[PDB]
Amino acid sequence: VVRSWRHMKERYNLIGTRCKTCGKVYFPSRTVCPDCRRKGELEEFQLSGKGKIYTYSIVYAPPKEFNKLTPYVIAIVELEEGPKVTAQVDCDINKISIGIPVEAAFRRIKEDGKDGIISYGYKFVPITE
Amino acid sequence: VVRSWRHMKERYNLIGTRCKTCGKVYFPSRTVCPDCRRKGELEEFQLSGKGKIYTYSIVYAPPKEFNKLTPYVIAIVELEEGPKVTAQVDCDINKISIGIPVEAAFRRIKEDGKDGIISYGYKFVPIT
Amino acid sequence: KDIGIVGYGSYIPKYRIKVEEIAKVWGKDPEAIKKGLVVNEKSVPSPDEDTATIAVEAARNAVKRAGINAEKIGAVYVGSESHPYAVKPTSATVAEAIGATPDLTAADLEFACKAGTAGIQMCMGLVGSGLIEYGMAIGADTAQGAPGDALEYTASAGGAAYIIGNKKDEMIAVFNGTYSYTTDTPDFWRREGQSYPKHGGRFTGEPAYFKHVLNAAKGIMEKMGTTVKDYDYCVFHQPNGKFYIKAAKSLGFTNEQYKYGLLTPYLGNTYSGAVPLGLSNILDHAEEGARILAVSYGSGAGSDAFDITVTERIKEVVDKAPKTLDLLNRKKYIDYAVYVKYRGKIK
Amino acid sequence: KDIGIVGYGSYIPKYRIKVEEIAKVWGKDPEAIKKGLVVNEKSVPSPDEDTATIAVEAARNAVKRAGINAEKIGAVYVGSESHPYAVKPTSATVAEAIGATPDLTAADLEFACKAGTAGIQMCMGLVGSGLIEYGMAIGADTAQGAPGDALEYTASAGGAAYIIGNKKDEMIAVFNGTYSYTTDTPDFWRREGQSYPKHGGRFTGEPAYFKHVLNAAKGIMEKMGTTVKDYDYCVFHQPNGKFYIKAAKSLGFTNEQYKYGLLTPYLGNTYSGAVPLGLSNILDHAEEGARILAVSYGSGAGSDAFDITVTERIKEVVDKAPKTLDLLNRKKYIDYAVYVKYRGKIK
Amino acid sequence: MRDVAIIGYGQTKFGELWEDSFRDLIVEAGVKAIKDANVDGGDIDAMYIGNMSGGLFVGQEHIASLIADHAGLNPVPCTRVEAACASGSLALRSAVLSVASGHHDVVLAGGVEKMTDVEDATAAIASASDQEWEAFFGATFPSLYAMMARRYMYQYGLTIEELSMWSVIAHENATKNKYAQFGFKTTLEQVMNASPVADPLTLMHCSPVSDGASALIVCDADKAEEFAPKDEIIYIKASTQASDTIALHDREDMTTLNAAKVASEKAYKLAKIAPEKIDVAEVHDCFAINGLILVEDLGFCKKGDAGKVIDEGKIRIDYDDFVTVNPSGGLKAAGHALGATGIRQVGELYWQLKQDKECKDRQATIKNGYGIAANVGGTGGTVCVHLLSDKR
Amino acid sequence: MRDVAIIGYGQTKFGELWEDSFRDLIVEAGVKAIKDANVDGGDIDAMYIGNMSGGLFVGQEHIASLIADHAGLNPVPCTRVEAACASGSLALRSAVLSVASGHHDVVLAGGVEKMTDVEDATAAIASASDQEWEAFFGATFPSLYAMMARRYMYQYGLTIEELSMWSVIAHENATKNKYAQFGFKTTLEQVMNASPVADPLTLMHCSPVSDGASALIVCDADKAEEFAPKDEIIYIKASTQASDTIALHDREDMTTLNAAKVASEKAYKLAKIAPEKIDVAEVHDCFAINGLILVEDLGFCKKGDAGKVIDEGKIRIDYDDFVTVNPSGGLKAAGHALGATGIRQVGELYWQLKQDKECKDRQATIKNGYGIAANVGGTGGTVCVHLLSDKR
Ligand SMILES: [Cl-]
Ligand SMILES: [K+]
Ligand code: NA
Ligand SMILES: [Zn+2]
Ligand SMILES: [Zn+2]
Repeated sequence: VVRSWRHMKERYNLIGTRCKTCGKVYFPSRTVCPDCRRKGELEEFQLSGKGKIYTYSIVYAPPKEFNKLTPYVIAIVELEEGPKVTAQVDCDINKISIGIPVEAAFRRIKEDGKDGIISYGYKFVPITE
Repeated sequence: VVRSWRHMKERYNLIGTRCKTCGKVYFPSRTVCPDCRRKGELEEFQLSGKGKIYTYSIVYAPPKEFNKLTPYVIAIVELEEGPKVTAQVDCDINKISIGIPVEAAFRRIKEDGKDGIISYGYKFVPIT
Repeated sequence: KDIGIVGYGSYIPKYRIKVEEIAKVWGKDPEAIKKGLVVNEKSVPSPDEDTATIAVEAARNAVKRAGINAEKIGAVYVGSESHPYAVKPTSATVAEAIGATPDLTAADLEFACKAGTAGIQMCMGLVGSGLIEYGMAIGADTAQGAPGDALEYTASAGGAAYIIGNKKDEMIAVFNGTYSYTTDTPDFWRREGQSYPKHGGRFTGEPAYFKHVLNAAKGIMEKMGTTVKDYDYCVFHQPNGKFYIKAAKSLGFTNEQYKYGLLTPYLGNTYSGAVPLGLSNILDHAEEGARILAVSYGSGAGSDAFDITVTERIKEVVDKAPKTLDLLNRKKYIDYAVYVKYRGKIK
Repeated sequence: KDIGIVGYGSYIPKYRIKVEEIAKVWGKDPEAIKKGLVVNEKSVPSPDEDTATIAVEAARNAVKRAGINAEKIGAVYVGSESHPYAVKPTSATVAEAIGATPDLTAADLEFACKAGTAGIQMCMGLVGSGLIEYGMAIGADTAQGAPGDALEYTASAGGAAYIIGNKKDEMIAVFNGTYSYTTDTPDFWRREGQSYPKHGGRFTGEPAYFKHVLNAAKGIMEKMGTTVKDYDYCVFHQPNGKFYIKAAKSLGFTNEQYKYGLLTPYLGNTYSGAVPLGLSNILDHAEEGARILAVSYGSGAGSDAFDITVTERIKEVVDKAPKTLDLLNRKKYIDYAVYVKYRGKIK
Repeated sequence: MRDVAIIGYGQTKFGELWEDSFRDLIVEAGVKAIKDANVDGGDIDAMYIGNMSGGLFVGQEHIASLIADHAGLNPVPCTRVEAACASGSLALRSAVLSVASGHHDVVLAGGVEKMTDVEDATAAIASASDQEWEAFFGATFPSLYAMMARRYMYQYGLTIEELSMWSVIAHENATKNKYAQFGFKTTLEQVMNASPVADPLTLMHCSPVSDGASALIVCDADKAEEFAPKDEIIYIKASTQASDTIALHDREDMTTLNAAKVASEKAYKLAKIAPEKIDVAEVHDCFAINGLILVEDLGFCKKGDAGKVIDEGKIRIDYDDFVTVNPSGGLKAAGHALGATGIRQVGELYWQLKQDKECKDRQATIKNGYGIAANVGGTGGTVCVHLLSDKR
Repeated sequence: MRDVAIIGYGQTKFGELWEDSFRDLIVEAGVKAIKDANVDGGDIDAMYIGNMSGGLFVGQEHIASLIADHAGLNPVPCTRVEAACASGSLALRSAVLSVASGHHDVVLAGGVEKMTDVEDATAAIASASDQEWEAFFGATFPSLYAMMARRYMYQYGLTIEELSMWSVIAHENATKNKYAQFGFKTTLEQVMNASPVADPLTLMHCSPVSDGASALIVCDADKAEEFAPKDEIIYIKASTQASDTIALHDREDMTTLNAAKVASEKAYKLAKIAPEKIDVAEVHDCFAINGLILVEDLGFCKKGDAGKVIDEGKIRIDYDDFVTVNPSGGLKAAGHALGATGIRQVGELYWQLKQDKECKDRQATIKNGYGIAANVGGTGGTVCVHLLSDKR
C-alpha cells in the first residue's frame, strides 16, 4: 500500500535519475550517488523500456500465488541506458536466452489477496523484430 | 501452526513442572530451572486453576479481531501454587479489582482468520 | 459566463441513528467519537430505498427548481459508490423516472466520493460545446460502514442533483471555472468481490485527502487569480467534521464561510452526495452575487474544484422544492438492531 | 469550432481459445455454434493482464499516434464492465501510467458495453467547450462468460483508446455529430454481489439490441441528414456476428461497408472495447475523406451513434503504433483447461 | 580498552513522514551526523544499525546490507543489532565496543524506523512481548504497562493526577524541540480526559508510533582530538547492558526494572560517580509509569517517592537543584521511532553537555558535566545505559 | 586489542526437528558448548546471538531477552545480531570484538533457527533479497543464485556436470557427520535428474530449509589456559566483514562476491598468511555455484577454473596437495539453519584444527594449522570471514 505508492513512477514509467557530474544513469532512482556522494547532482531521467537479457532462470516451484504462471521466466535485464533490473519475462520458456532484446510492459505484478491492493509494474516482453 | 500444538497440555490442562530439588512449581513448564539450572531435575505437575488477581487492565481499543469482547479485562493472575500468568478475565469491568479469587476456564482464545486454526486456552472467571 | 446551474435538488432519507446507539453496542465512549469525528448522527435509508430512488428524488426536485421539461435533458450522469447493479446503469432508471428518455446519453460514474462532481464537469462540457441543451449530474450513495469499524459512525445515505444550462434567464449560478487534481493513491479501495472496503488508516489523511483537496483548491484559485477573501462561501469533502474544518482553516476560511457546506455532523458522509448536498445547502441560503468555492475528493486520489457565482434567479427557485436543511430535520431515530435490519447487515 | 480524433490506439492479448475447445467440454456441436454465432475463436487475457493493463497498452499506443505530450491530456475516462476495483478507479492508474497526472480529471464509466463510447462523448464536450485541450476515452474489458453458457464462446478481452483534440492540423478524423438513444431495459444485468451476469435470453435481441442500435442509427442520420449511401464504412456493436450483420443489412449496408468493423468472429465480444476496436480497424484501413457510421450498444438500454470523417493526417499516424489487425493475428491458442486456469474460473 | 567519544550527531524529524521514504531517513540522519562529525564517508570504518521492526514493518531482513548499499559506503562492514525498543542503544554499545577493541577508529551508530508503512503497527510492537504467553492471550503493549502502573499505584499510592503531570512537562519541553513529533502544550485535564487506551492509561500517557532516524559518530578519544576541537567532544564514560524476564508475569517485582538497576549501578561504578552528580538524563518514557520507575531505578529517588516529588516541581529547566530528565519531549512528545530512540536519547545528552545551538531553548543547567540515558526493550527484558561526560 | 580464542563448541542436530521445542534447541547447543568449554553458566559475561528469521515464523522479536530469561542467566547482557544467512558469524564477530575490547572475558556466540513451524519458508528466506526490486517481481532465492550460475556458465563455460560434482562430494562427506541433515550418498545422474527448482539448479543443487542451533564460547587467549589445555585451544587470528549491493542486478560483476574478496583479503593480511597455507575451509554453499565462486574469491584458484578444480576432486578429504573444503556435509548436506550456520562453520574449523573426536571420520590433513570460514548473507550483500589457527 504505502510502499507501492512511493515507487509507482519507477515501476509504471521507469523514471530513474541521472548524475550530471558522472553522466551515469541510475534505475531505480537513488537518493545518494554511490560514487560522488553529496557532490553528485541528480535530475529525473525517463528510461526507454528497451533492454537485453543479461541472465535468466525458470521458476518451476514458486509460491502458491504464482500457480497460474508456473513455470515462469525470471530475468535480469540490462537496459539500454545501463541499469540492470530484475523482472519476469512474458515468453515461452524455450524461447528465452541471454542477449534477447526485450521491452518493458505494464502488467499486474501482484495482489494482496482477494481484498487487498493490486500492484502493477514492469514485466518484459520480447520485441517482434 | 506447530507452535499451538506444542503447548496444548499447558494451555488446556494447566500442566507445569515441579522442581524436586527446590520443591517450587513453575508454569509454563520450563526446560531449565532458573535457580538450579543444570543441578535440578523436573517432573510434570497439574496446577489447580485457582488463583488471585495480582494486577489488571481494561483494554478499550484492541486489535480488530477482539471487536466483540471490547472492552475486556486483561490481568496477571497469581495462581495458588505460585506461578503468575497473564490471561483475560470474564467479568464486568466495574467488578474487577486486585486480590479477587478466580478460576481457569477452557475458552476459544483466538482464531487464524476465517480459514485458519482455532486456538483454545485458559481464561479466568470469578468464583461464587 | 457561458455555463451555469439552472436547477438543483436534494434528498435525504428520514431514518437516523445517533453515535450513542452504535458506540453502545461496540463498547466505545460516544463523547470521544463525537468530539473526535465531529459527528452526532447519520442518515439511514429505508429498506425500500437505494441509490437509484435517492437519485430519482433529487433529480425530480432539481427539475422542479429548473422549471424545464425533462424531455430537453440530453444527458443524465449518476456518480455513486453504491449503484444497485454492477452492470445495469442507475442513470438509465433516473432518465426513465424523469421522462427524459429516449433522446439522451447517460453513464454510471465511479471514482469513490468524487464521482458526483465528475459528472458536473461532464455536463459543463456538453452544454458548453453545444452538444446538448441541458445535462443532469447526480451524486448519490447509500454508504455501508463495516459493523465494528469507525466508518460505521459516518457512512450514510443521501444525494443531490444539478441541471446545467446555457440560458442566462434560467441560470441561478454560473461556473467561473473548474480544476482537477488527480493521482494514483492506494489510500482506500474495495475489490470487486468484497462487500466492505479496506483502508490504509492514517495514510488516508495527510498524504491523500489533504494533498488532493488543498492542491485542487490552490490550483483553482491560481487559475482564477483568486484568494480566500474573494469567496463568500466554501464546501469541501467531509468524511468527518474534523477533516473538513482543518482544510477550511488551513486555507484561511472562517466559520461563516464554511458553516453552510458542513452537513456531516448531523447527516454523516454520503460519499458522492456529500459535496453536492453541501453545495445545495449553500445555494438554499446564498444571496445574489455570492461566490462559492467547492472542492470534492475521491479515494484512489482525485479532487474536483469549482468556482461558482450566484445569480438574481436564486430566491425564485429555492422554495420550488424541499430545502436540504428541511429534509435533514424531518427525521425518525432508530436503534442499532433496526439499523442492521434495515441495512441488510444481517446474515 | 470542430472536434475530432487526434490519436487512437488498441490492444488485444495474445491468447485465444477456439469454439471447438469449449464445445468439446460441454458436449455441443462446434459447427452449429460457429454458424449460429458467427464466431470462430476469442481473445483470452494472460493471468497478469487485466482491464487496467489493457487500457494502459491502448492508451500508450494512442499517445504514439497523437504524438503529443501526455501532460496535455486534461481528462482520462475508462469505460469498462470489469474494472479491477469496485471502488478505486482504473482511469487514475491509466493517468499515472501515461504521465498525464496530476493536472487532470478522470472517472470510471459503467454502462454495459457502451461505456467506452460514453466517454468519447464526454471528451467531445470538454474539448469543444474549451474546458480541456485534449481528453482521452478508453473502452476496455476482460469479459467473463459463464462456464456452461453461450456467452463463454464470445466474452473476450480487448481495449482501444481515443484522444480528442480541437486542432484541425492534429486531427486524423472529425466528428460531424453524435446521437444517443437510451431507455430502462432489463435485458441483461449483473447484481453487485454476483460474479456472473444473468440475461433474459431472446428478449436481449429484437426488443433491446435492435431497438436501440437501429433507432440510434436512424436518429444520427436524421440529425446529420444522411443515408446509408453517404457512409463509406460502418461499425455496430457485435455481441456475435449474427446481430452485427443483421443490423448492417437492415439499414442497407453492403459487406464492403461493414467488413472492417466486424472483428468478433476472431476476437470475440470485448464488451466496452467492441466498437472502439472495430472503429480502430476501420481507421487503420480508411482513406482521406471517408465517412464512418459508428453505433454502440449497452445492455442497460443504451446506444451511442457517431458520424466521423477521415482527414489527410490519417496515413501519417497509422504505422506509429500496432495495427488492430496485427495484434489480432499475433496469437497463441490454448485449450479449455488452460483457459479456465488463466481466467480464475477454477474454485 | 581505549576510551570512546562522540564527535557527531544527526537526526531527522520524528513523526508521520509519508514522503520521506525509509532511505531518505537514514541518509538525512547519516549525512547530518557526518557533517557534525566533520568526517568524510570514507573515514567511516564500520556501521552498526538499530532496527526493531525489520521485516515485520516492510517485509525486509538483511537491512544492514541495504543501508550500506544505499549509503554508498560499500564495502564497509554493516551490522544490524536488535533488542526491541532499545536497539539504537545496543548498536551504540556495539559501536563503542568495536572502537574500544581497536579494530575500528571511526564507527557510525545509527537507528531508523518506518512504522507508518503498515496498516496496523500494534501487531509489530506486540512482537517485543512474549508471543506465546502474553500476546497470545490478548495482552497489548499498553495494557502491560497499564498493569505495571496499576500495581505501582496499589503498592505506592500513586494517583492518576501525579502520573499525568509527567506528560504535561514532556509536551511543554517538546515545544522547544524542532525535531519533536508534537509541538503543542496540554493541561492535566486534557491528559486525563483523553481517549483511554488501556485503563488507567489514556492516549496522552502513551508515546506514538513514528517514523524517524538518528545517527551518532563515535571515535577513539585520541583520534577525536584530531577530528574535532576539545570543546565539542563528549566522552562515553560507561556503556552498560543488562537483562530481565521477557514476560512481565515472570518478574520478581513488577514496579521495578531490575535490568535498569543492574545496568545503571554498573555505569555509576565505572564512571566512579553517584546519581547526585547527573545533570541531565534521557529515560524511556513510552508510558508515563516507565518514566517514573526509571527515575527511581537510576537512583534519583527512592522507590515509591519519585511519584510524590514529580509533583510540585522538579525535573524541569526551572528547577535548579534537581536532575533534569527528558529535556526534549522524551518518547512521549518528541516521538518514539523504535530503533532510533536509543541513538536519539544519547544525541540529546551530547547536545546538552555540548551546550549546542540545537538545544538552546531547552538548555538544562550543567554543573558537574554528566548525563545518563536509559533505553528499555519491551517491558524491561533488556535495558541499555550510557553515561556521558564533558571531561575524559 | 586482546587476542581471542575459542574454548568450546556445542551443536544441535540439523534439519526437520519436530520434537525439539525452540527453547530445547538453544539449551541443547548451549549446554553442549558449556561442557566442551568446561565453564559454568556464571562464567559467561555476555551472550551474542544472531537470528535472521527473528520469529518471522514465530512472530517473536526481542529474542535475546527471551533466550537469556529461559537460560536463567539474567541479568547478563544478551544481544541479537542480524545479517540474513550470515547472522551466525556476525554474532561471533561481535563476540570477538567485545573480548578484544576487554569489557568481557568470556562470551557465548550462538545461532538458532526454527523454520519447520511455518508452512511456507520461501517467503521468509526471500526476505534477505531486496523486497521492492527482486522479491516483488517474483525473484525467488534459488532463482537469484540460478541466475548467478547461468552468467557464470555463459562467461566461464561451466557445465551442469561440473557443477553437479560439487554435490556428490558434499553428500559423500556428510555421511561422516552425525549432526548432518542428510547421511546418504548420491551420483551425478541423481543430482542432475532431481526435480528442478530454478533452471539450471535442481533440488540436489540446493541446501534444504532446516532447524537447529550451534554455540561457541569465546574467551581471552590468556584466560583460556585456565579453563582448557593449550592443545585444545584454537585461536581466532582475524574476524573480517564487508558489504556489497543487496540486489544481484546492482553488482559490478555477478560471478563474483566482492564482499568475500574484500573480507578474505583483509583476513589474510592480519594473519600474515596466503591462501596456499589454508588447510581446511568452510564456505557458504547454499546453491553449489556459491561453493565454486567462494573457492575462487577466497583465492584458492583463479576466476573461471573452479569447475576443473572440483571435477578433478582437488578439494576432497582424500586429496592431499590442496585445501579441503566443507569436510562436514556443508549447507547442502549437513543442512542450513540460517542463524546457526555462521557459527557451525567455525565450530567445524575448531574441531578440524584441534583434531577433535567429533570429526575423526572426516578429519582433513592439517599441514600449516590454518582454517578459514566464509559466511554470506543473501546473494552476497554481506560476507563475514573468520580465520582460525592452532598457534597464537
Ligand atoms: Cl562524503
Ligand atoms: K462497479
Ligand atoms: Na452499467
Ligand atoms: Zn556520481
Ligand atoms: Zn530449581
